[PDB]
Amino acid sequence: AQGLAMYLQENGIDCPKCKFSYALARGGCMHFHCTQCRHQFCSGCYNAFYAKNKCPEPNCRVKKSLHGHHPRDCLFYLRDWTALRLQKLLQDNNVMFNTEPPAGARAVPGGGCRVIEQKEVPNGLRDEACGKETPAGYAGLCQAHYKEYLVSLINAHSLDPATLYEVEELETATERYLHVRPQPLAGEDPPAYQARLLQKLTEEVPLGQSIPRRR
Amino acid sequence: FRRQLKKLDEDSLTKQPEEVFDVLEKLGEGSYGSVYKAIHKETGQIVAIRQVPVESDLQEIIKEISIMQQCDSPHVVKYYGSYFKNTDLWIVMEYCGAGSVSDIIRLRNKTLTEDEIATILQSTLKGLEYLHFMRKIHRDIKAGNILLNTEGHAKLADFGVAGQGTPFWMAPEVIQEIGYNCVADIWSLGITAIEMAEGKPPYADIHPMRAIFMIPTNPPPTFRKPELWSDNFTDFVKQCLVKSPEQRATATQLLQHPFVRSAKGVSILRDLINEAMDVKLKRQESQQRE
Ligand SMILES: [Zn+2]
Ligand SMILES: [Zn+2]
Ligand SMILES: [Zn+2]
Ligand SMILES: [Zn+2]
Repeated sequence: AQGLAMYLQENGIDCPKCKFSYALARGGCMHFHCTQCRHQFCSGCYNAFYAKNKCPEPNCRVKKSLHGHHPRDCLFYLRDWTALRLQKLLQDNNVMFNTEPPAGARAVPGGGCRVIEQKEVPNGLRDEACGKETPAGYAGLCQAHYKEYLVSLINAHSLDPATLYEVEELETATERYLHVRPQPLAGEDPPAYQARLLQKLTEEVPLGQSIPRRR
Repeated sequence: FRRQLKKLDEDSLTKQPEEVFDVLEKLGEGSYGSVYKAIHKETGQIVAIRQVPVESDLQEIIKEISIMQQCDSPHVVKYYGSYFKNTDLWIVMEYCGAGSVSDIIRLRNKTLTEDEIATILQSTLKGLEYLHFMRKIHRDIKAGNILLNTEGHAKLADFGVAGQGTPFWMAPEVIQEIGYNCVADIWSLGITAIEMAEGKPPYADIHPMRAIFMIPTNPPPTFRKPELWSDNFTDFVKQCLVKSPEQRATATQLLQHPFVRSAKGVSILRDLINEAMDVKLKRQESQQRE
């Protein structure tokens, strides 16, 4: 308490369909079923989790099974980035972040991550502290929640992860959001091709317009 | 023998030691302080002596005492005096034989019925009407702060002290720290009504660091299984649990609400009070070695 875990839970998770606040961090499943209105959505980007053959979105390659549509800067993807690469995007856009816990935090020396999590217990739900290992330099959070803390900063300032994408990442991104064969042009070059792919994606596919960014 | 004591009997009332009361039993070794039953020898009345051994904020206790001293109503636990014996301060106050409502529910392992709630809540609402009329706020309304004497009369005790904990009973405007007034007790009253009917407040199973954020920005709570309760009960809870304090109903208005206005006499609590105090008696026979 009184640590970055409070920062995580302040913003927490709010259902998009009904304005219901949960003081719960993002992790685990990330396709969230609202208990108040049964809405399926992604806790990261707040997109509807169209599950089985119901997706209205065109070119749904993944309509057969549970799937959702996520922007590139959703935590659904950035969770897989390393802590180091996330810090690079933050530094490259000059956004400060914690590596030491904030001064008010007095972490429990036996305790680990103090983010509060709902764990399924017999005949109900019980809130328990995350309690996973808190590495040095992760600002007193565990690996999973420290990355989530960084991603919130990245989402807060609407930073574009595509500014770090490789050629393959841009080819992967090009077919996912623009529905095209991204193979290179004859007469072109690998470096101009990266800047070319980056230019259209930044100009044509916006960042997540429903990600909680605090105005 | 007592020949020595009889020579000492030529003393005035000022000279009298703290033998004025006769301690009988430790009713409950509460964390706030060990609390003992006692009888005043001269009046024959039964009092409760709360020993304060802890070096707690004695201002926090004196503030509780000064609030108690300012109240004269049968709906509020009375205060009789204080004395120092051994190394600790002892506080003499009104005796409520059944205990707090929370322990009544706990001892019987039983939730309170609707009619039992309406009676207990009618008495407390008369207590809130008295305090709000004096421009006072209880600040800690909950089942464990509503005592019942052996007769069956609810009484407010253990006033919340204005700071300079658990949020489940706190009103939205009071947790947000935006300033609050008398109707804050009405919110906690409504939560207490749910606590009496189903054994726990809403958000009880939720962690405090979580509940602090959800309560201000979420719809007012309701019954977990709202098909088990009368319209008057649900409407009364609805009218207690209004987030806008200016819109929230006052203690006077609630006393005319159909759920409270038709409350039965104290005689309905008779059976449950006998049940709870019998579990207390057996509880004391097992802790003693003989
Ligand atoms: Zn919802
Ligand atoms: Zn997402
Ligand atoms: Zn789809
Ligand atoms: Zn954690």
